[PDB]
Amino acid sequence: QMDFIMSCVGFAVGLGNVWRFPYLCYKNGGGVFLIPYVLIALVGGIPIFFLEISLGQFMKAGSINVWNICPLFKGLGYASMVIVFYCNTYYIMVLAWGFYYLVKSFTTTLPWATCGHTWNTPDCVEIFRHQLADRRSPVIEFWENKVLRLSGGLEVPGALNWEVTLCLLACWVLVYFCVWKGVKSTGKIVYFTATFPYVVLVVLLVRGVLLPGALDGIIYYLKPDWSKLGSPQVWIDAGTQIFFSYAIGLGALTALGSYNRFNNNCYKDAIILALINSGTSFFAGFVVFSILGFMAAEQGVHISKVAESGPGLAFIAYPRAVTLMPVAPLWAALFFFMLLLLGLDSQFVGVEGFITGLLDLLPASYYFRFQREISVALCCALCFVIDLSMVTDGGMYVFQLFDYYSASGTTLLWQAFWECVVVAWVYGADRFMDDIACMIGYRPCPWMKWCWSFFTPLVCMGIFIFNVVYYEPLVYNNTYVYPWWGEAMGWAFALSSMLCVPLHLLGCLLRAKGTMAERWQHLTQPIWGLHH
Ligand SMILES: CN(CC(=O)O)C(=N)N
Ligand SMILES: [Cl-]
Ligand code: NA
Repeated sequence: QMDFIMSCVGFAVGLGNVWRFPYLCYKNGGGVFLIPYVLIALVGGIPIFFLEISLGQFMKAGSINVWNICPLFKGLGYASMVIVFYCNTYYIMVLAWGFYYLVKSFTTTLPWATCGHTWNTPDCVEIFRHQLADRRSPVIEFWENKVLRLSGGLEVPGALNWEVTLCLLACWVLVYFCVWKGVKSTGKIVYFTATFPYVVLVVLLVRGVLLPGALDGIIYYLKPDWSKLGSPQVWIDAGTQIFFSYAIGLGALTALGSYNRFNNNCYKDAIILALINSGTSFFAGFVVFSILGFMAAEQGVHISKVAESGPGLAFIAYPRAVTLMPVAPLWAALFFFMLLLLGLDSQFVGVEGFITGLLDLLPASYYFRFQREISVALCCALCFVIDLSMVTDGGMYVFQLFDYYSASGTTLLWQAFWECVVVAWVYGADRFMDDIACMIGYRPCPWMKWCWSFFTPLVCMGIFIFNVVYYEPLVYNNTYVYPWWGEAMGWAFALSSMLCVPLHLLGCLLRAKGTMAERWQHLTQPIWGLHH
């Protein structure tokens, strides 16, 4: 079906499946991460994915207009906008690093194959003997000393990195050119971009399985650690990983639903997209953890300490796989080209959605002469100004605050929980089921309304409560504990995303008159379109 490919290439299959899931699994521990993943996917992931798709189909509108079913909660739309903005702030940053790798890929010998270069510390060696626990692989040296120039901590920003600055600027001007032109990957390149990733990954997997110690890595990836289930860290990471990789709460899924026709088979669409996202994430995990197993066997250090536990694992594992290929530079170019294409597709969708939302928000009186190009130029420039913070020596640290807090973390649980509450307890789960039955003819499984009513909200609330009760300060690469101001800034992002719903609530309550009950009922009266 068109929806399948449109969503896959669009903003469903992307870095969140190839880059995010790997290091989330690595940080939480390989096997133990999978149980909350599948549990949330069956309980929170699939139901909310279906919710957003079919809500977009029903209302035939995206952005905030989709909440005309309950204008009193229209604030969720605003919240989504904020979230996607933060996403667009740091998502592109990954691309910059990837772009940098691509630029350094075109060489007879890859930069991260030998460590005899200038920036590499004397504590390195190309091949490892059976000092111990101190030697650093050339790939991590290239990732940190050169690509990142990682500083002591977030307290010290350091000197700006000009090469990554230029690469990020190139990514942003490319985003500007494509969004303004509206490339949309044509119609056949779409198909190519739908099938180009897996192919490359497949090759890696074959090489991945043909390595010493890849079995240890894969059993670490699969066999759960039953002790770790107690901590809420795994549950928050898995729930937010699904709500990120599925793009839950970012408003693009409602746009996908609106693009679809009213008479469409949305249930099978949602199930197959969930299966594709989960399977692509699982496949990327296969590749990454096979590579980690090979590195653990070759280093001699334990699997849990081989690579960086932060966002850089996808740039530690995947390039190493390329070094194992016969023609290394060609496969480096191919892999990083596919990664760049995936990121650009996702970022095009996100930036286009954000621009459409802003232009919808702004009244007709604020009609700029060049509103399209002016708006996209301002958004790109502002995002670049914010991104200058993540390019600095300590900038990687800020990226973590944009990863754990701005989009993922507590804010996504809050958004999804309020989604469930507004659609099920306010609008009416049974009435919504009747609407779905009218839309698609037949009726979905009762598991869906059970999930929306008192399963997904309860699970999200429980993870939230276990987080706040047993709060742990965020730690980067299990080495650097964040200070109170970094936590404060991350929570500033979190509250900026979360407060959109309660503040818009109080705003509507104040703008309304009379007794609280009657005005709350008036403001929550659904507003129907011409079709229904
Ligand atoms: C745009 N993306 C990337 C992804 O799908 O992982 C969102 N999660 N929204
Ligand atoms: Cl995923
Ligand atoms: Na995804």
